[PDB]
Amino acid sequence: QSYHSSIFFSISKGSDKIGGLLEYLEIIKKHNINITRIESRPSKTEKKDYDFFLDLEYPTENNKEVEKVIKDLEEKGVKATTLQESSNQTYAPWFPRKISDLDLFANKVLEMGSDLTSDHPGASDPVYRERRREIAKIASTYKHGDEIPRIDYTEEEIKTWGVVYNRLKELFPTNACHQHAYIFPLLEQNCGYSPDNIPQLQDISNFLQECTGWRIRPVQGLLSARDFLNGLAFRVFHATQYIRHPSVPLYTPEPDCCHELLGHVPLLADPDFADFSQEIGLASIGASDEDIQLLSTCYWFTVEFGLCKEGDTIRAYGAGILSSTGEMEHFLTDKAKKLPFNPFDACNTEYPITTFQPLYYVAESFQKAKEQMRQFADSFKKPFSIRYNPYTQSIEILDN
Amino acid sequence: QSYHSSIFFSISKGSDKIGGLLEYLEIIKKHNINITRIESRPSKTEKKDYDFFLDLEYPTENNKEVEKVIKDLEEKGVKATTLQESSNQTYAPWFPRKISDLDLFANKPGASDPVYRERRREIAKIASTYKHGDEIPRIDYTEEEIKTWGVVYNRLKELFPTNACHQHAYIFPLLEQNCGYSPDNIPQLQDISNFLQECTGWRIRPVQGLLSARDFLNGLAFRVFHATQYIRHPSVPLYTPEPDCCHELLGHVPLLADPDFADFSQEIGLASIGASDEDIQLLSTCYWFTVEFGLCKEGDTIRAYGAGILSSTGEMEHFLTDKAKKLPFNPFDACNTEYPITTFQPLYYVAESFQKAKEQMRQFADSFKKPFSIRYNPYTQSIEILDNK
Ligand SMILES: O=S(=O)(O)CCN1CCN(CCS(=O)(=O)O)CC1
Ligand SMILES: O=S(=O)(O)CCN1CCN(CCS(=O)(=O)O)CC1
Ligand SMILES: [Fe+3]
Ligand SMILES: [Fe+3]
Repeated sequence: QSYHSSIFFSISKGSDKIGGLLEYLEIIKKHNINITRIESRPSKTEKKDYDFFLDLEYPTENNKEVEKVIKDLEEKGVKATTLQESSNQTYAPWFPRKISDLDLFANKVLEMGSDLTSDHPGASDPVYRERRREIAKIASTYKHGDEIPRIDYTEEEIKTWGVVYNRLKELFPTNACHQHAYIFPLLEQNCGYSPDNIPQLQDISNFLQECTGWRIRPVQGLLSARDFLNGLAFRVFHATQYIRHPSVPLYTPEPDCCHELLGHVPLLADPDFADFSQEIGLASIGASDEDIQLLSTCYWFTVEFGLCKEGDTIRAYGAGILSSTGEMEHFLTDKAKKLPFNPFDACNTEYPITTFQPLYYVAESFQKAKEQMRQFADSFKKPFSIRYNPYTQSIEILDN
Repeated sequence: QSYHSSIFFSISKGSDKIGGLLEYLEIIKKHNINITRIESRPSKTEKKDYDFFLDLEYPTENNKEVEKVIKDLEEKGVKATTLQESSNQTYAPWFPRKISDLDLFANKPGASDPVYRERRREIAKIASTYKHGDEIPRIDYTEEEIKTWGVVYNRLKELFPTNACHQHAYIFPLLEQNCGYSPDNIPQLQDISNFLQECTGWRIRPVQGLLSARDFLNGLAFRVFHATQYIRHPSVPLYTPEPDCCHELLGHVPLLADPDFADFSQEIGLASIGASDEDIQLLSTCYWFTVEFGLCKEGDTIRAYGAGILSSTGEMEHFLTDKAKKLPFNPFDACNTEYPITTFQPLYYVAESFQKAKEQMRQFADSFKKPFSIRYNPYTQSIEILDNK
């Protein structure tokens, strides 16, 4: 594995330091074995300035080489700011800058890829293990700009999907929030949602891009929370392509395609939910490890297991609920507590990952949850503020 | 050659007619080979409504079969609005709705040199393979072509600092540093597109066939610039009317990296989306007196931002002369001003600022008759159609 650092600085058009700076950069472009990219762009905050971006990768954490680069660079008369992937707090946390920089995550999957747990129903199924390998390879080799490869799903795989699909769809009209009921016929009409067929990520991605500008990247398995959440800042949802083992169709701890496509996807075609999800993403950009953990908890209690109130009734929008017959049939009962959602209240709350939730949070609306997440993000100590530019598909850094 | 039609209609959630509607749509999809696409989306106005889009393609103009489809469709209980590519005015003008639809445009002094004419065909062939989503194919330029680029480059670079608007001087070193701009090498469109995308969201497509004014201007609405890759004949010194790659890359491209200019250019494109033929002509002429031959005001000086000035030494010399008339840019004045294409311009229009020109264009285009309100959504990168007319 590798650790990324980024160095950035600005210089005004017409500075007599530009000539020497460019010479210095050409040198390290050729001779520095950790430099991966050097780019310059118009400043987004000062019309007469240029921004420079230096990206590096190092084999070890806290690699003292970057200090050498900073020193050399500042001898050319510019003031560098450095971001780094690290457990240390020497520099503020690194983040991907460009939507295409999500390619860096491609081979960073923690678990639930082609390495299964011994109690996994398919752990000793040689055909299933080979399949998981095959499908994982696709995510590992996927690049921004590519079409997502279509999977030729087998008859057994399609059968498992159908069992899940048919069980869940009976419960949606009575248990899901109305945005789900609004969006679902469009998925049938445009993305091939049906019991007889597993929808392809590329079709879903195209549909979401045109609705809310969200898009899908295939992923091997679980990413780290920072990486997954950072992807959300770009309105990019990482989704798996494999399906759960046929022997246990009504439950799995893994985010298989049933969970992604039936739980996560529909709400992303709703503009307010889409903005809310991106807000969570933006909050994570360059956030401390502590705050990432708070954001994961907020995500759990909203995107994964959130409830909405409609009149006197409670409905589910959380993906973990919408994709589980158990959970759908649990939340409506008085067997679980409900509280109004508030990131300052919810972020500290504990939760089980191997049972139904004993506590759910109810959001008033996705617009209010968005505004609430922005208050939360602002309460973080961040070295700078950030801003998404949909035209350039890029994070812009702002002072203070 | 193909004539595209589009049929739009809306239907409410929980309508009684949806079932039969969907059935009808699935049958014609299967059995009508002229139906290329049928799609439905959330409405941009009524939160409870669905928008439907039917795309059709026929070999001839004003195909009577469209009417038949409108009829059967409207029998299922919806009110259809039809747009069409046609020289007639039975239907309002068709337009591309997403960036990939620009694929539909694709098929559509010493030039009497057989080698050079064979070369032009070859470059067109290499370009002809491009479709949205691809990398723009690179051109392996010949030794002579690169030599010609070098002469034009070095000459024009001598004049820019004293004659070009400040945005051009600002961006050019970035083109040098990130896109390989130099006199020794011709930059490839794919590198330029990537850089533009990362500055202002603008993209390049290679020119395949030559584009109608409607098609080219419609491209601008998606912040897509069509650019040619061929290089001028050597017998062309500076033809001082030569829309080759030198003109695209040294003239048009640098300004597209300026955020305000990039918005102004797209504004012209938006105005063109679904505009009548006579309104398209107004916009082409506005485009000529701005994007191609416009001047800017810099303090007490006049400078050039027009690509046709920036890529012509003769034009750059000519605009500052007193015999060249200058006027403040006003689209109502500029839009029906006649102009020469094979001589220097006797008249130039001067823009105060690109944000002002953008606002002027939007005001200019506000009364254009259209069946729909048109707008651009930066998150979806698509045209939103509002049925509020
Ligand atoms: O419906 S679509 O998904 O196509 C675009 C929805 N759009 C997203 C961006 N926000 C403002 C961003 S912010 O200023 O609140 O950060 C307005 C609503
Ligand atoms: O592409 S860039 O990131 O460089 C700037 C994109 N540009 C910014 C300014 N807004 C003005 C909307 S309005 O002022 O007309 O309402 C249009 C989009
Ligand atoms: Fe999930
Ligand atoms: Fe031109």
